[PDB]
Order: sequence, then structure tokens, then C-alpha cells
Amino acid sequence: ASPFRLASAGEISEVQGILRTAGLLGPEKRIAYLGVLDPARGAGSEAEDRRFRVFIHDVSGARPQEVTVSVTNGTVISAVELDTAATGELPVLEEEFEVVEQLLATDERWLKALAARNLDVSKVRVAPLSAGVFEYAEERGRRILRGLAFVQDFPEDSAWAHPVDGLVAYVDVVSKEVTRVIDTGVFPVPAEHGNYTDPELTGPLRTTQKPISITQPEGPSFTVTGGNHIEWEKWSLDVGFDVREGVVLHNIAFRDGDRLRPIINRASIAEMVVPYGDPSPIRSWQNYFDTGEYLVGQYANSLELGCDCLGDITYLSPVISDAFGNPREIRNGICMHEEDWGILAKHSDLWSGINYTRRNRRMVISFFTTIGNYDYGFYWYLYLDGTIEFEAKATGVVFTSAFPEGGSDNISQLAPGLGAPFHQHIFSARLDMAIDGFTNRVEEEDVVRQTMGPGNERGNAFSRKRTVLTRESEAVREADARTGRTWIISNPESKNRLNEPVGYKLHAHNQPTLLADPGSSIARRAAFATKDLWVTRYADDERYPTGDFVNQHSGGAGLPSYIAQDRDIDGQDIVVWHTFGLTHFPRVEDWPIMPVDTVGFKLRPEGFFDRSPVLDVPAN
Amino acid sequence: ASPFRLASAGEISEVQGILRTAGLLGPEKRIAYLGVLDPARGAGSEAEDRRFRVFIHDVSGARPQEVTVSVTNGTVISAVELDTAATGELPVLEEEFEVVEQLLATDERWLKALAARNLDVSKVRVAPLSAGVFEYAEERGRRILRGLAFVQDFPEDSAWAHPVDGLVAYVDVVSKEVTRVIDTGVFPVPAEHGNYTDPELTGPLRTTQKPISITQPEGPSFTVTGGNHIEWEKWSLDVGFDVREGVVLHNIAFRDGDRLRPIINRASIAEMVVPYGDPSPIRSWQNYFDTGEYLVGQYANSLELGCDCLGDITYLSPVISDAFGNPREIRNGICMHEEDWGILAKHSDLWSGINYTRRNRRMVISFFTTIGNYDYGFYWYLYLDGTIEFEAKATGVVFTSAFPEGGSDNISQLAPGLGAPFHQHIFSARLDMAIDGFTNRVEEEDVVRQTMGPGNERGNAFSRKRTVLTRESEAVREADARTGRTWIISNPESKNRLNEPVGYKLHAHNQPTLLADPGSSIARRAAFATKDLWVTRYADDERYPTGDFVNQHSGGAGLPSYIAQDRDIDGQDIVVWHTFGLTHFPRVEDWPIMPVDTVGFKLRPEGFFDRSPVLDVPAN
Ligand SMILES: [Cu+2]
Ligand SMILES: [Cu+2]
Ligand SMILES: [K+]
Ligand SMILES: [K+]
Ligand code: NA
Ligand code: NA
Repeated sequence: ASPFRLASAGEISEVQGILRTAGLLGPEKRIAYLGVLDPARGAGSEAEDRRFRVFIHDVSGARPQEVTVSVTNGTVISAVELDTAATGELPVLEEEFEVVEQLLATDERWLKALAARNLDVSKVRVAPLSAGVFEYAEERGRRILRGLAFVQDFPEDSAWAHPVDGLVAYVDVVSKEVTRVIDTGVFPVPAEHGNYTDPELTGPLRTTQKPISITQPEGPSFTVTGGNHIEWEKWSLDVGFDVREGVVLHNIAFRDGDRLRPIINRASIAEMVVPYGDPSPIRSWQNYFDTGEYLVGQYANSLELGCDCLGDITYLSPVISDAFGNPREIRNGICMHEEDWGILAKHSDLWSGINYTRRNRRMVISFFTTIGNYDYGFYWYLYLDGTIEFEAKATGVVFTSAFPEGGSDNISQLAPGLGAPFHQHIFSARLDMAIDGFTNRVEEEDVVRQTMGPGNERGNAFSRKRTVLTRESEAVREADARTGRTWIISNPESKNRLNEPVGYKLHAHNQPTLLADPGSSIARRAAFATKDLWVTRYADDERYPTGDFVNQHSGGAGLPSYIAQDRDIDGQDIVVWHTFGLTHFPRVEDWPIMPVDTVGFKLRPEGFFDRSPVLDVPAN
Repeated sequence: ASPFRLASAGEISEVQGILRTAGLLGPEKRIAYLGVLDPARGAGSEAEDRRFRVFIHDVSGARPQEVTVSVTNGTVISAVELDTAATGELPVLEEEFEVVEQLLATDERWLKALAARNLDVSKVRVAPLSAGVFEYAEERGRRILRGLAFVQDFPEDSAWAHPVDGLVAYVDVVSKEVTRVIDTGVFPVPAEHGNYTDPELTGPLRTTQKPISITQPEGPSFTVTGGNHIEWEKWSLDVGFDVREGVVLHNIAFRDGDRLRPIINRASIAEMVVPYGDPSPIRSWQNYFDTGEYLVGQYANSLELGCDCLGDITYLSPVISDAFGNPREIRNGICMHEEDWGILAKHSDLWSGINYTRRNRRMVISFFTTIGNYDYGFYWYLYLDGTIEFEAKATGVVFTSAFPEGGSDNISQLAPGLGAPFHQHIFSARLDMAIDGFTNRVEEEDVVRQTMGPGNERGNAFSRKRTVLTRESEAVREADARTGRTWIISNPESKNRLNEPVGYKLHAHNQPTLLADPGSSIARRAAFATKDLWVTRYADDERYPTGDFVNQHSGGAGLPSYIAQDRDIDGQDIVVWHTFGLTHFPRVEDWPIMPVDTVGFKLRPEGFFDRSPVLDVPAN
């Protein structure tokens, strides 16, 4: 019944059949992206129409297509041929990654570079990375990956310990040609291993950790219906999954007495960029768009009970398409559980004699993905008190290089001769807002300091100000931690009992945004990452801050193009795009495998309720 | 046998006996503060001298004294008379708070003000608050409290729902005289009750929360020896308790191989100030120094198992002195336990085939205190990966006023006619550093953006810079979130295997600092709160950022005075004082009892270790 249910294997197979029937999926075609579309605005009024969007690649080099299918009706809604040099290449195919090492292994230039370094080609792994857009005119309209080399000494060796600096190659993964091999000079390949399961390196394992047992003897407090509809402690939502974005939350709402009150229509991480800050030509092109170029959902891990997710866990196993349109399940790819969260509210009152304490808890929805050396966890939290929070967890093995003799301003040393280039991990959260419905606006709120003088003779007063963002031209905003800057999303047509528009306040971490020079390729391609907050008017085709096709795509799409429309956002259907990230100067403690570091944001109700929403929580 | 052990009931009784015998504790004497002194530098050689520091007030108006006694040898080490008009008044006595309501109840001016408002005097509670120093010359050298009125309709009613605005009184708590009653005009007393245990207000309690059971079938992984010495997962420390500061951590060190490596010599919250930003003369003097004026440890709650602290809990029950020198135990006042903390490190490697996941945990040491309407939780965390973290949790009932007709730039509305004046809660963490020993220095680290051009042709490079703080005149620093500013404490004479000084990096939340005008009384008395980071040279007598006697001190005491010495801090025994706080514009959701909100900071190792310190953690 629910139009927000997860895609099923049968739906994916049926999309395959519809595409085949339409002549759009012959043997040379590959599915580079496939996902269910959300129901149209106002659609609830009518019957089910489950539509899927597909990006179809052609291994013969013919132009690819973007296609929308109605699986319900068995029809192709639209099919358009793409000019990729203009609008962007399709996301990288899992099958294209392996091409790189294979092709390089028989290239005379590559072999000569390896021989100069006394390296056995059979032991050289190649990290096949996205190419971006630089000065190589021959790449325009071609699907390129760039390869960086790492030595793997034996089958279970961590190759990341042994970067081969001074060497990079470019490969056309459709024509299967090595277009360039660049060798700027030999660097020693760091010899120390980074094998974090080798007893020689770990030493004797700790015997001091006693078990922590977390159980729910009566089961969890949330219910799951229709496969992915969650109800928990007044909250209601649907947990979606998309191969590009990963976990997507739909219809986040809170049951306040008799009213189901919407808060956020759709929440997702709509892009993530990982830009490298080492000016060496070996890596100066290196920027991952894990969401837009790689598709983070497709690399979601299967999460193990007791290790990845502890306690009473309810799993979802989302289905995605493989390269041929066949369904494949990611078993136990999404964890759902509730966690104790310490004290909720507490007061010991002298005058009344009443001592009161209540405990907090949060609902958790999470998944974990692996992109080469890096592993990222995506966690959404709902709290009893109405707070909504997202947290990203970064771990894995840091990307390495040689450490230059004489040091570096752009690389840190992890081990003898082993460097780790500086980089960032920057996320964009797309929050399609629906505070008490779709009529919303955003205000920027700053603390206001006041001068000592008349009306403030003791110089103690302080205040705040709010500025409504009325049009998209006014809605590209930056952090100001010093002035406690936040952004409030409110509904000017829905008032609380004190006659104030109901709202939610976004609290950012105020981490640095994109550091690259504004004239760089990456600043143009990751324009969203240069500012902390953007507000747009909702539109069906405005899904990602980087546009539909990010791979080898220049500036020209995404948020800067959307904002130019200068639409009314003052009491309208709006979308907040929040940039937030980590700036990583790797430390020795990050090696040989990195302890988790985190970044995120939260929203708290701001006069959304008529009083605390947790007065009906019982004593523990 | 450890000099860092908690005070025994007998030790306190011994101080009482020494004082009495010495003629220093007659019938008019009151103990306003009593605490054990830490060992002086390098004293681990000589045999111990357990010394206690005592502030003695005199209720007949005789001059107070600061006294040091040795319980080991049964002697008075020193007794010095204080000129309070010069150096500040002693902390407020619980017995002086009680004087205010009693005295006002028979004052004609107070009765006249209540009669105009038709309020039964027997129902009027008075919040007796610290006075500060303003324009009243007659207050110098006198102990004053200022009282604000709240109506309590019946014994179990929350009086905070019913503030009596336009009225304030000043009381001399020694001469027991009402020095002033100020009535600026009647404001309606808000009528709605704020009784969060009344079913009429809570509605039917939720029956939807199923149990979360946290147990440790083999007990906890930490050991407690000598009463308060903790060993857990490589960490070593002593948990102290002081009536002023509350929980204090001593000798935080980490066992790296066969070496016990010091990190922090002493960690405490050395002050916390709650300044109000409402320019009404009814409240414009209102600033709580919860630590310095009230003494937070004195009001520490007894914590209930299953309620306040969940799981396998080990309690400390610290002893403090009452006003007459008798020992009083705070039963179950400190919670100690370890918590699961999600994923520690994770990587799924394609090339090696090895899938690796480890879980994190943290040691928690916490207490909760109640200051009138407010309740604060203080939490220290030690993580497996070497991270040290502090978190304050703010809850309780917000301080209220009338909400003016026409609104307010300095007060928010919580309920009909009920206001909540704007205010801050600002903490000072005093960290007596000992990174690999006492020879330390601090560097300020900023991200450095780079311009596209020669050496950076693609404009992707970024870097960072570090500035050593060499002298105290250079060591008063502010946040810069935009530039990712942090501070590193290192030991220039202890290097890791890569030949870099070992260090720890402090990560601030970058919340706003003190908002008051720089010329205000509060900016002078709480100067520490105006800047994010201070570094001083260690000195025995430099304990609090606001000085020893905060109550009614005119200003300039503490950090500003210490810093003025301009001592060498470059490779010396130094102390870091971090200011961090919440700026609170109360929301409707904070009423009638406030859901917890939080603030804090953390420090992470920065090349302190030679590689990840958690490679020896076993699989779950
Ligand atoms: Cu990183
Ligand atoms: Cu507050
Ligand atoms: K059909
Ligand atoms: K003795
Ligand atoms: Na919207
Ligand atoms: Na020190």
C-alpha cells in the first residue's frame, strides 16, 4: 500500500523487462544507476504509480540514456540520449574499476616505471579513482579513471602501507586504453607493514575487557510495518534506501496528542566530497564524490550482530540493481534499534520536596559503506524530546603517499617514509522541510551584543536577531560560530498556543568548509561545499547539490544553477542544504587503521510544541 | 597511603578538633569552605602531610579567617585574617540563604508590596541570590543577598511557575537587616501551574517504552583501589572530590607498553558562571557563580541506581564538612562505570580480503548537583583511543519572570504571561597539564588556505600553521571556528618515534563566550568567560579563574591577575583554562521542566603514541 515502501526484487526485475521490451536494454547496455522515485506532490490523492529512474551506459561507446519507467503501468515515461561532455558522465561502474590494474599490467610505460622501482607487477595493486576535470582535452566525452599504485607483499598484506609515489596513470575504461603514464621520479616505497591483525604489530591482545550485555527482554519499543514504516515514541517515518544516497528518511512526523505533525518530508545525504590538498601532480586531481560518482549505497556493508550493531537489532535488507538490471540484496545492510541516552530531565526541588528524574533514549537508523580504503558510517537519530540528529563516522585506512625528505606543508608523517596527504570529508544534507506542512520559511538567528548605556546601564543585556531569507538570491549563508548563528525553519501559518510560528532550529558544528582556491576545478564542481547553508524552492528535478551527473562534469549544474532562479522561499515548499565536514590532517594515531572520528548536525524544536513534549514519560 | 585519597569522616572531625582547641571555632564561627590540599610539587619524596584549607566566617561580624591545618600532626599551620572589602567575601552559607525569606516576611515594605499584589506572605518563596558588586557603596565589606519572589500555591507546587516581577529586596545576612526593597510596579503573576507530576498536565503516562537492560555478567573492566584510584583499559587516575569544584580528576596517565605516561596532572571545572541578560533592574544584577559563590560539590545529589546511573555502577560517597565542622557523607554522590561507545575502528579490505571491526567503550565518572532551580550534571569520559572528554548537562526548571506586554528583546515567553530571561551558562575547565611530564608548551593551530599559482597550479592545496604561546601576555586566545582553530599541548623534550614532540589537541565547541559589555561588573568579575583559552604558568595559589573569594569581589581577580605576571610558558609547568558554555534563549519546550542540553570539549592524542593505541583490542 505505502508508496514509500522499499523497492522489491520483483519491481527491479520488472523494470529490467520494461526496458528490454522498449529496446533500451540490449546486451551492450549496463545499468549505472537505478532507483525508485518519490511520489509526486499531491499524488497521495491518487492511486499508486511506482516510477523508477535509470541511467543506462553503453559499453560500445554509444551515447548513454536517462530513462524513467512506470513499473506500475509497464511504460517508459521518458528516455533521453545524453551528451556526456556537456552534462556529465554516468557514475562509475563497479566493473570499470578492475579494468585499470589489468590494462596497466601490460603497458610498457607502466612496466618501465615499476622496473625503475624494482617492483614486481604481480604485486602492484592500483587504486582506480575518479578523474575529475582538468586540462586534458582528450578526456572530454570519455570515461577515464586515474590509477595510483600500492605494493601488496602477500595476499593478506595491507597494500596501503606501501604507496608508490611519483607515479600515476590515466585509463579510458570504455576503449580500454592507457592514455597517459606520468612518472615524476622514484620515491622509496615505505617498507613497514600496516597489518593490524598481525600479532607482531598488535602485541598480545587485551584480556581486560569484560562483557557489556545490552538486551531488551520484552523486545524493542518501535514497530515496523509495511516493511519500512517505523513508529517509535510518538515518531513516525519511512526508511528508504537508494543506491546513490544510501539510507533516506521520508515523512518524519511527530504525534502530538491527536495530530500527526509533519517535520521533515525527506532527509538524506545528497552528496559527499573528499578533496585532497597535496599539490603534487601525482594527487592534485584527487577528489572523491562518494555519493555522486561512486554511489555509496551500492557499497553498503552487511552488518554483523554483536560487532557492528549491538543490542536488540531489527535489520532491513535493501534491494538494488546489478549492472544488468537483476536484483541483488544487501543482506542486513541497515540497522535499526533504540539506545538508552542517559538523563532526559531532572530536578530536585527544595520548596516542593519533589525529586524528579527521567531517562532519555534515541531511535537509531544506520548503515556503513566501504569506498576503497575508507569506510563511512551514516547514523540518523530521533530523540524523545523531538531532536533530530545526523552523525557521520569516518574510519578505514588513511590514503597514503611517500613522506618527502625534508618534510611537507601538505602531508603528515605516519611511519618511517610514509605520508598521509591532507584532505577533507564534506557532506551535504538535503532536508526537504515540512514543518507542520509545506508552508515554511528560514530565518538566520544571531546573538546580538548590546552596549552599556541608557536602557542597559549595567551593561549586562544581550539579545538576538532573526533575518528571514525571502528569496533564493538571499539564501546562501555562512557559519558564524562567534555570534552563535543558527537557522530556524518555521511555518508562518501554524502558530503554537503563545501565538508564535512553530519552528525547528538547526545547530551546525561550524567546521571549516571547502578549503580549495575558489578558482579551482574542485571549488566549481563542489560549489555546495563552499558555504554552510543553502535554501531552495522545492523542485522535482533538483535532487543533488552537484546535479544528476557528477563524474567528469565541470561546473554548470547543481545548487549554483538552482539558486539563480531567485524563487520565493518565504512561506513556501522549501529545501535546506547543509554543508558540514571534517578537515583531516592525519595523526600517527590514525595508522595503521583509523579510530572513528565524527561530524554531524542536529535540529531541535523551537516553539514547535506548546510545552515540553516529554512530560508523559514514566519513571524508570 | 596515596596522598590523593578522598578525605575520611575522621579527617574532617580531626580538623574540627584542631580548630576548636586552637580557639578558632567558637559559637559564632562557621565553616564556609573546607577541603584537603593537594600535595605540592615534588613532595612524593618527603613523607606526607595531609593538610586542609578552611574559610571561617563569623556571624557576629568579626573578621573571617583563612586557616590551614595539618591533620597528620594536629597543628594549625597558618591562620590569616581577611579584609573582605579588599579580597572578597566568603562563600554563602546554607544558613544565610534561609535568613532572607524569614526577614522579608516581617518587613513593612515587603509586606506592602505583597499586599498590593494580593499575595499571602505565607505562600511567597524567596530565591536568595548572590549580590555581586554594583553601585551600592554601603554594601562594601558587608554580606548581602538579593531576593526574588515566587508564589507557591500549596506545599507540592512548583513556585517557579509564579514569579512576582517588579519586586526585589536586598538583605544584610549578618546584621539581619533589609537594606532595600525595590518595587518598580505590579506585573501579573503568571497563573498556570508548572507541576510536571500532575496528571492533568502530563496526561496519561506512556506505556510504550520497553525495558533496555544493561548488565555486566562478569562485572566491570575497571578496578578501584585505595578508595579512589581507578585503572581501566590502560588509563590510570585518582578521583577526588572537593566541596567547591565537585569531582576532580588527578594524575590522568596512560600505560603505553611498560611506561606509565602522564597526560593531565589535575582536571576540574574551576568555575561556572550564569550571567543574566535582562536589563530590568529587578534582575540586572543577577549572576550565579555556582562554583565560586555557591560551591557545587556541597549540593551534589545522591544518585539512584536504575534511575540516574544505569548498568553496572560503582559509587563513591565523598565526605564534606557542614558549617560546624562535622563530617557529612554524600551517599552515592559519584557514579563510575564503563559504557559501550559504538564502533571503534572498521575496514573491509578488497585486496587483503580481511574484514575488521572493533567496538569502542568509555569510562564515565560523573556527579549531579542542584543550585536552586537548576540542576547540572558533570561528566568526564576516558576513551579506549586516548581521547579525554568533558560534558556538562543542563536541566532543572528555568528561572522565570513576567513576560512584558508588547514583548521583550531580552526575555522569551514560555507560557501565558510567563517569561524566561536570556542568560548563559559558562564553564572554566582548569587543566594542569602534564604531557609526558611537566615540561609542556601550547601551540595555536589554524588551517591555512593557499592561493592558486606556482607550486599550487590546480589550487587544491591547503595547509596549517602553529604558533607557540611563549609568555602569558600572549596566552589569552579566542576561538576561530572558520579556520578550524585548535590548541596543542606538547612536550618539547619527549618525542615520538618519528622525532616529533608528543602532544594532545584540544577541540572546542566554539560556542559564544561572555556577551556582556566589556565595561560591566560581570565582565570584570568573570573575565575568564570573555575568552576561550588561557595558559598560565603553574602556581600553588592559582586555583580558580575568578580568585579565592568570588562573593562580592569588585573584579579583576583570578586569570586577569595571574596573566599580568607575564611568565614564561614555553617548555614549563603550565595550566590550560578552557572557557565553554551555553547561550540560552529559553524555548517553550524548556517548560515546565527542561530537557537536558549539553556542552563540553575534548582532547585527542596528536602524535602522543607511535601508532594507534587500540591495535590490541580483541574482536567482540
Ligand atoms: Cu580523513
Ligand atoms: Cu539556561
Ligand atoms: K506493471
Ligand atoms: K593526627
Ligand atoms: Na519542503
Ligand atoms: Na602543568
